[PDB]
Amino acid sequence: SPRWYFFYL
Amino acid sequence: MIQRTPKIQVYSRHPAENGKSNFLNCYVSGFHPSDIEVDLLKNGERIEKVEHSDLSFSKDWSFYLLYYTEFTPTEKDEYACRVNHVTLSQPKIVKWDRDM
Amino acid sequence: GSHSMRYFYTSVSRPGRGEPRFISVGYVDDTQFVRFDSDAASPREEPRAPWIEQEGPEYWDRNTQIYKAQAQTDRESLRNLRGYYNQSEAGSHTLQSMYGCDVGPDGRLLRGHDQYAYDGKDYIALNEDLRSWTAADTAAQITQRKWEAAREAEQRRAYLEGECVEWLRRYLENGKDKLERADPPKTHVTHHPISDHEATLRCWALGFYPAEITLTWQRDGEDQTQDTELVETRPAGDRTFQKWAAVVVPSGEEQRYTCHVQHEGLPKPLTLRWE
Ligand SMILES: [Cl-]
Ligand SMILES: [Cl-]
Ligand SMILES: [Cl-]
Repeated sequence: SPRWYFFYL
Repeated sequence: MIQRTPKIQVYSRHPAENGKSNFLNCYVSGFHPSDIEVDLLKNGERIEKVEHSDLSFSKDWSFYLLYYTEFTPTEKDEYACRVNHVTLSQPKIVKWDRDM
Repeated sequence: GSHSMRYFYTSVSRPGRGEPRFISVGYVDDTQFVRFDSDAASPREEPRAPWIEQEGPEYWDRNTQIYKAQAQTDRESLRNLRGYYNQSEAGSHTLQSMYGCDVGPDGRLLRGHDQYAYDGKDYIALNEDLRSWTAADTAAQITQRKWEAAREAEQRRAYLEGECVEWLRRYLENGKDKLERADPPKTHVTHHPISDHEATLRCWALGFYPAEITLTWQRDGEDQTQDTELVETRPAGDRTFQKWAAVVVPSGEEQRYTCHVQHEGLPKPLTLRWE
């Protein structure tokens, strides 16, 4: 499954 | 920005035999950016209801797509792929060679 | 054998025409199992392999929510990249993301991957230690410093060492024979006369999985890299792959050349000749 933490470059 | 011209291969899934059902493929790989136009031609005419894989990409970040349709090859029917891309001055037509 | 899980995200800005197009595909090895596209009629994670269809509606609902948040995140990454590179707000730009885990036959992590490209060029990549960054240029260094200060590597390490491995193990169980298979290449050589003084030898590999293969020609054991035409490995449509390598050879000296095939499905690599 895809990761549910998000990061702005 | 990086722009890469697509590499185009037109091939069948299985070795072609006249009268046996098969899949005609046009593989466009190595291209950037992601907008591209691909048609499959039967005797110079656009085949309807052609499918494609989902936009994906390789280790070098270049995109690849597969366009394909069921077909039954014959001795006389010619098939081709026509690709348009911002890197092309005109669309590139690659003929299907059953030996290739 | 060894296994990988990867997600591939593509975001493409379209100024004045709404939200950027966001597309995700997921792979175990060279098998696509999922896709998500923000342009589709009701944007939903969809299956693209038989063995993931057994997952319940909650799995699809959950992944759908994740991609929807990811699309908004990438939109803001694109806004930020425009500033860093001091670009127009008028033209289209692309942000690509690739992450996942490799596991050995033992099913433990070998290597985690987490990396980005802007407009087709390397931007930033998480190092093999999963604690540090390689920035491709001075703009990426801006991203590097905000990520280091906020310790965001630790969160990325937790997914790649933990969940990524657990999901991959479950997908391998779900897939059984259809993912543990190596299909060896079906190989032959064809001879195509060019002139009285020259002929093309084409060495074929058909129906192989996975995609990784080395196809090479040799003249009496010597490399023919600059004289070898080599097509890009191409999908057959049925989750196997194809490749050929050709080399123009002086007529009568065919016995001098040998095609070499290495593939996971061949314990010993093949040497094909023409007598
Ligand atoms: Cl045609
Ligand atoms: Cl590549
Ligand atoms: Cl090619």
